[PDB]
Amino acid sequence: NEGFTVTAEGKGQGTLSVVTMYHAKAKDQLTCNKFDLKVTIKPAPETEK
Repeated sequence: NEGFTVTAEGKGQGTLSVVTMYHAKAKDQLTCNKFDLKVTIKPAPETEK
């Protein structure tokens, strides 16, 4: 990403367009979007014992 100079000379007309594409830091985006997933592991008390 750097600046530059455009110099145009002569009869006529045209269109200039400049687009930058890059990696932008995430906007606190959670990869677990749309899902509230909860996992719990616990030893069994005495219900089996």
